[PDB]
Amino acid sequence: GVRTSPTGEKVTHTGQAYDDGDYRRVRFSDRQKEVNENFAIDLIAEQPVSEVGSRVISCDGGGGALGHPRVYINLDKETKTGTCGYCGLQFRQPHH
Amino acid sequence: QLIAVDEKLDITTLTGVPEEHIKTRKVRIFVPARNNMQSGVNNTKKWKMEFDTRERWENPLMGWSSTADPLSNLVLTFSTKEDAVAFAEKNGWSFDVEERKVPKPKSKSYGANFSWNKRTRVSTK
Amino acid sequence: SNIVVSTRTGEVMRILPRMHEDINEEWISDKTRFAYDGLKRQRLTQPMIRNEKGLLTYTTWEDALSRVAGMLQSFQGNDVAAIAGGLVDAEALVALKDLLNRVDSDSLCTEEVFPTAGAGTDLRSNYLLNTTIAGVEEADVILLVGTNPRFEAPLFNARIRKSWLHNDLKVALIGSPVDLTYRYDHLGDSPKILQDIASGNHPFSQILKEAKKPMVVLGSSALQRSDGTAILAAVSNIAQNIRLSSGVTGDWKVMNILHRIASQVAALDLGYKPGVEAIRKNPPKVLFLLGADGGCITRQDLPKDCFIIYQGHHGDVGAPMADVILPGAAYTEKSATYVNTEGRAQQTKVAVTPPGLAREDWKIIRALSEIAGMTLPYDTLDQVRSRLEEVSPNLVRYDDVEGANYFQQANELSKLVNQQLLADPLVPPQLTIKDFYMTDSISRASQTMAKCVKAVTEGI
Amino acid sequence: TRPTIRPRNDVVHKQLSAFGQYVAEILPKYVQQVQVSCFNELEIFIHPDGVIPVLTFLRDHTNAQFKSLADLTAVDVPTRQNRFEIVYNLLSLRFNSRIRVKTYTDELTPIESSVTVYKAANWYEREIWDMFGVFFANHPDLRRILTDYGFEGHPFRKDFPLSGYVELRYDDEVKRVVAEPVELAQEFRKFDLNSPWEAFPAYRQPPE
Amino acid sequence: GTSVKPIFSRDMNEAKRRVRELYRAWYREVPNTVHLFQLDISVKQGRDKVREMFMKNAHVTDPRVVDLLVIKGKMELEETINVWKQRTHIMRFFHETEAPRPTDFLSKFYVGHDP
Amino acid sequence: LHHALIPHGKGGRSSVSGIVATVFGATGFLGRYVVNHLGRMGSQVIVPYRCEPYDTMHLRPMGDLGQIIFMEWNGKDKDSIRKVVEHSNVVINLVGREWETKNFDFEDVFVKIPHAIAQVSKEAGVEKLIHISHLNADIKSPSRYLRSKAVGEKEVRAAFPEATIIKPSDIFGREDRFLNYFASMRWFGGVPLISLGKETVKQPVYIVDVSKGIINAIKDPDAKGKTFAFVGPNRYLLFDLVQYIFAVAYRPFLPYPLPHFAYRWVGRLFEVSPFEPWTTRDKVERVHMSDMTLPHLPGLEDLGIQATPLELKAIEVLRRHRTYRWLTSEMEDVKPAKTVNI
Amino acid sequence: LGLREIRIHLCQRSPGSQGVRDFIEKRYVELKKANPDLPILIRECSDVQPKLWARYAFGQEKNVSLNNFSADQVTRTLENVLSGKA
Ligand SMILES: NC(=O)C1=CN([C@@H]2O[C@H](COP(=O)(O)OP(=O)(O)OC[C@H]3O[C@@H](n4cnc5c(N)ncnc54)[C@H](OP(=O)(O)O)[C@@H]3O)[C@@H](O)[C@H]2O)C=CC1
Ligand SMILES: [Zn+2]
Repeated sequence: GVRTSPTGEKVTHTGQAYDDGDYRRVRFSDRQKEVNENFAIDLIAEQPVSEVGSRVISCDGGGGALGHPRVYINLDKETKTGTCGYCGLQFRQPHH
Repeated sequence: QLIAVDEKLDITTLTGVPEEHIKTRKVRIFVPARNNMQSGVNNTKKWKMEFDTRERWENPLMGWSSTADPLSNLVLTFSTKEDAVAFAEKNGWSFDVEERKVPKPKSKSYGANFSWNKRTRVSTK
Repeated sequence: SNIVVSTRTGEVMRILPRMHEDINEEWISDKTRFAYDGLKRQRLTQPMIRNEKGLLTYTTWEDALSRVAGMLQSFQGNDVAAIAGGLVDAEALVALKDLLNRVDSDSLCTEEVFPTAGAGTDLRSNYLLNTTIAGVEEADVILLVGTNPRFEAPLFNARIRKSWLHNDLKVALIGSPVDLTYRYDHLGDSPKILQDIASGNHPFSQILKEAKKPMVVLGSSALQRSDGTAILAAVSNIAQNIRLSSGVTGDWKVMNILHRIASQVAALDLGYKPGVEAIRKNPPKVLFLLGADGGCITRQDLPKDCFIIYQGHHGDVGAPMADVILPGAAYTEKSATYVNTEGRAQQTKVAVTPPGLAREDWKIIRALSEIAGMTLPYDTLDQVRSRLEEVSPNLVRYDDVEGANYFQQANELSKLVNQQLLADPLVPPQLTIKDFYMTDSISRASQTMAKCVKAVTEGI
Repeated sequence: TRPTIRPRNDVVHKQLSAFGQYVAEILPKYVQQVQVSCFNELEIFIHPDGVIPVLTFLRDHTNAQFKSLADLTAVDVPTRQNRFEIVYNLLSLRFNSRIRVKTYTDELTPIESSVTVYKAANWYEREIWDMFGVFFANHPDLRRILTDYGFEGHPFRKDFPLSGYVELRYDDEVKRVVAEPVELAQEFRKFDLNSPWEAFPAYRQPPE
Repeated sequence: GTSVKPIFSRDMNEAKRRVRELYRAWYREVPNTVHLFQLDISVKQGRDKVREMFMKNAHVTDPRVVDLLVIKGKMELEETINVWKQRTHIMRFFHETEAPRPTDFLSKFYVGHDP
Repeated sequence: LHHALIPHGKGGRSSVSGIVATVFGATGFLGRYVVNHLGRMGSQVIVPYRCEPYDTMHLRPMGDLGQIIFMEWNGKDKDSIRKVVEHSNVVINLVGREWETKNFDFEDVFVKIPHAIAQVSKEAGVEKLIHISHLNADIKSPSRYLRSKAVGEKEVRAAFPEATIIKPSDIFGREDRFLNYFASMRWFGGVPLISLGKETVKQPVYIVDVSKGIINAIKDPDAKGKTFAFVGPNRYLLFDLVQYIFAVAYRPFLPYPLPHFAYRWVGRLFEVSPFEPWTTRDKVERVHMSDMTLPHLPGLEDLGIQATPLELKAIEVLRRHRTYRWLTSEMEDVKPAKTVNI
Repeated sequence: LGLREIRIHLCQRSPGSQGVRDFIEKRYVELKKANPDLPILIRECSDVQPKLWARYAFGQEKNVSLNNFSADQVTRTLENVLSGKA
């Protein structure tokens, strides 16, 4: 989700962009500013929420030993989804 | 035989240190305070000598932190305050000494949690 | 409170408590812990002057210093004045005092008001917490007058609660019924009660008479009304009756004054005039604002075309009204002396350097003095502290709290002025928690304190 | 206790203790202490004045025959009145053994050169002079060995900064390499690593 | 007594004699250094620089420190005579590319925070 | 003052000086010294170059990482100048050529290019412009080179009113065309001098003094629209100066008088070279012309610089021109020449 | 010439300050009632010596040692400072 700035400079996913008065912009003349186009926040927001039939679920990021340390997530709050602290995947219990 | 010098120990002319980093520096001799996030006391046993903080500025190219003083990372360990004072004096550095802070002994009583008439009785466990 | 400042790569990261058994001993208040955020915004980084259109414009140190020096050489005496704010250090205070003394000016004032009749600032014990913070653990009765110790001095209130819990301490309050997190006896809120305890016509006078280790604490915030002198005289009369009926218990120092401003005690030690009344009576033509952001004096109280100079670290009440802005250093950016409400002198250490073109405050004053022709003798920090020792030698003893007691002389000098009390209840400035988070320039710029205010005013 | 723990040898411990007692008995004028570490290393702490005799004894004695000087270096401990610790490591090929000899000095006290006993000492002492500033008397040719020509200071001292005081570059105005005060684009970042909890109870010090 | 042992000199007189011998050697050597290293300075400049270095440690009152300083000076002279030093090493005494720094309070206040 | 441009550090290689300077003509004689002085204290330097990048390599070690940026430019293209001055707060113009090429003449390099640089810098918002002219610039000067200098300084003043103009006189140094030019005349055996060089007075100035003066003018708030004259401390008759140059180089001096028209003919003959000419008619005229005295203009001393005499710096230039026999001779041997001072 | 402030630095339990202490215990108050608009700052010294500081117009000030003085001596010197002499 790359947007442009008033000077035309591309904005990074961390939100960095030189101001108009900033002289450091001169380093991009006759060259380019390296920006990664795959914003992880939007990509993780695109993932669907899993529904499970237990109060506690377990997440390891997928791939077993190729994922992250395995953690357990509580799903007692009905008006909220449980989020993995490593992966960002979301889990919930069936409602309504 | 011996010559019996009657002067004060002074080795500044032999250490190679520039004059500016001798006369304009203030060293601090202290026992470091316990980190309040932990209960361990093993880091509050020795005396430390450290130098006064100088300027740091952002690097233009990568925004890193840049310094111009060479003593910004120098920390010395000593067994006693007198040893640190002697080292600082013989190296020509002017110093500030802070006395050691030791927690005072406390009177603990588990029974006081259930006092018949005092305010120390706990409402929960 | 003793603290540890955590910094990384030239940036202040967090504030942690540092153990001092006599002062805070493991804790800090929430403002002390979370107000570091404020220092990162609304900061003064460059000198500023007024352009052709009356707008503030960046300029070099030389230009601003030259303008201030010319304006200072123009005038003399009562036409020059200064106001010291709540976060000023002793070194800058003594430097500014010497600079204005070279002009033969004595209008060196603080925003916080202390009564000047009788002994005034001549005797230190007149304006100190003589029992000390540790001494609260030895008292059996403490009388609180016109104060809210919970928010004015949270760690002092914590010590009071410790004594209440472990020593069965008896606490009585005169003022509005605030919540102090411990049970106390509420005598009332009218100041007449003070006289009733001074005349012996109150049961609590009897209670104080049988108290072998009594304490009476009067808040500085209660001395801000017009009848502060009479209130201080009444409290002194109560302490007199305690000392006379109960005799002398050795060295107990019943009389006590609780301060809320970090710079007040050092300024009183150096001879600053408490209050801003001298400025009102003789409106100056050149005014120095040394971190003064209490809005005590605006441009309505001053004549037109008055030259106002602000020296500080934050853009707040004081900066937009100034003709020249001199960016100074914050307390995390200098080694500076601060004196306790106990009277204990302590020093800060440099954690990070001042941002932009900001400089050490005493260095700014010394450079200005050299530009203006009246060069101050001291050139380094050690020489400024030697000057401090010259003016008040207790400012260089960096953990000492013991001092002489002159209660008899101050009490005798306090009973020759018989001004009357006011029929207004004693109301502390901070009545609830929401008035706690934002009190000074740094905490007003903090986003965390704003979040705390929003959270306490509405739960959600 | 078996698989992960290093086994100990008691025969070598006994033999090294006996030889330490032997050396201490023969040379009471200079030997201040004798120790045997629990991984079977023998050290002898001596007065500085006995650097030449003791070493000579160890080199030429029929029962010692430590004829190889493996290493000679210094250790800097600022908290001591005598700052510098001089360490000799000797090897006996006849008896297949190793021994360590230790002494002390400060900044202004010379130590006698041991080049007459071991030729190998010649460069080692030079290194000690270059890195720590310890002067050796009667050295045939004592001068810097490791540092740049004209270098000021002794970099292996604890109070010497890691990056030093000067840095080099090429200047085109003078058309030569020049030295200037150190300026670092990224300051070296000091890490505070020690745990606040004690690790080894067997080494606990009395609370004074 | 303080029970200290000497390096070479017994008191300050012998130390001063060694200092004078070292100064004589350096003074004699300066013109040869100017010739061999092809320096653009004059012989007077080199001798003034030699004089300046000696004056810097003039204050020292301990014979052991003076002895060590003389040893270091002899080492430096040996480095110079044998052309172990290069032209850059000799010219490092003159700090030709270092911009001058003012010692006045105002100049330091203007540039930065350093005292 | 734009926080990112607030000076920081100690004034060394990794410090921030607060200067963003675009230096036109930075690949020449004065350019290398100017760039080195800017990079010593941690300035951001922008180098517009038209030559082969191999010929800019010697400027790369003069700055910390990221502090020297190289960009192509065309002297006849306004957009190149715009691109290379869009972000600078200081523009320095050191563009010049001693001879005329088939594609650029004196009017192109001393009038049109400086005028374009000044106009585009003024439009871009550059606040400081330094323009280098000649001390002998005159509208009625016989030399083509001097007349274009005067016209160009007038046009630069018109386009950028707050510009600082600096007029040096015969800069000498390791890569100069003044001491090297006279030393190289030994290859013809004798030195031809118009009127034996007895009616020409020179006041040469050291290169490092000029570079330091440019730096101090950049850092001087009072030097905005001022015109300076950078000259050396002594004035010499041309004969005496050339005699001293040959004495420092330990070469035999054989001066002989050549008539003006014959020397003009020799300059014509040498102008035909498609490479850098050994000499030109304009060059001959400049060499024989006396240096002007302009006491009403400020000088190097007004910028805190004590002018370096030629007697202390001639050996560092002329030692290269000696034979093996005289290579080790010290600087105080060659009996400094006489000066016509006051 | 115009007195602005008086500063008395006396030590808490040093013998040499005793007389000065006595003065403050006996005859400070009267002085305060004689000069009710004059700053008389009483502060404490470290182990060195007693001292009296007198500050005048335009930042001029001088100090007089009160070491081993009795109360009469300190009263004499104080009224000498307050009057137009010395
Ligand atoms: N040296 C002296 O005696 C004194 C010099 N003068 C003035 O000082 C300035 C610099 O002097 P100096 O260093 O000796 O001259 P140089 O010959 O050494 O270099 C001049 C610079 O201008 C550039 N340049 C020249 N022509 C053009 C062009 N047509 N287009 C683009 N760039 C060009 C050159 O780049 P490139 O390498 O690509 O050709 C070169 O970088 C000049 O303006 C000169 O007039 C002032 C008094 C005398
Ligand atoms: Zn996961």
